[PDB]
Amino acid sequence: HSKGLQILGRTLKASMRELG
Repeated sequence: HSKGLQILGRTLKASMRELG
């Protein structure tokens, strides 16, 4: 079910593309 990674591997990906 998406409700893990749509909260993790989405947010965490945006974070991994926002962080510096």
